Amino acid sequence: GEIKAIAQEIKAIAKEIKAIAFEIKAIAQGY
Amino acid sequence: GEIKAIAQEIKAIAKEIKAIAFEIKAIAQGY
Amino acid sequence: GEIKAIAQEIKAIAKEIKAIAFEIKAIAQGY
Amino acid sequence: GEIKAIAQEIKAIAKEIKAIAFEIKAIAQGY
Repeated sequence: GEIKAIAQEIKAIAKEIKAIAFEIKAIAQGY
Repeated sequence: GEIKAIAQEIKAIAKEIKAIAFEIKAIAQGY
Repeated sequence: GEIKAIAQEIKAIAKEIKAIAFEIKAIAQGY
Repeated sequence: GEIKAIAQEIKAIAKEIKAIAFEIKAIAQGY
């Protein structure tokens, strides 16, 4: 399941990105 | 799926990130 | 080649995201 | 690859985005 393992990692990174993006959005709005 | 399904979930998240990136960009420009 | 087509779309979106991210970074630094 | 290769290229780009997101976050916080 190599391709699934990589797809899994990608999905995990993508979720981190999305979380960081909302955090940046909040910082930007706050100032 | 399985890997099609995961690919579609990644694609959905990537679309969300892109949307939030555009929002951040507009907020950052406005200020 | 369904899975390749979706992987292709994902990669294209990811590149857009990365471009928008450098743009936001430049706006943030500029102010 | 092919789809493994594309998956690895997506993963690399996602890592770059995440890195730039952290940079943006730090810049935005600092100011």
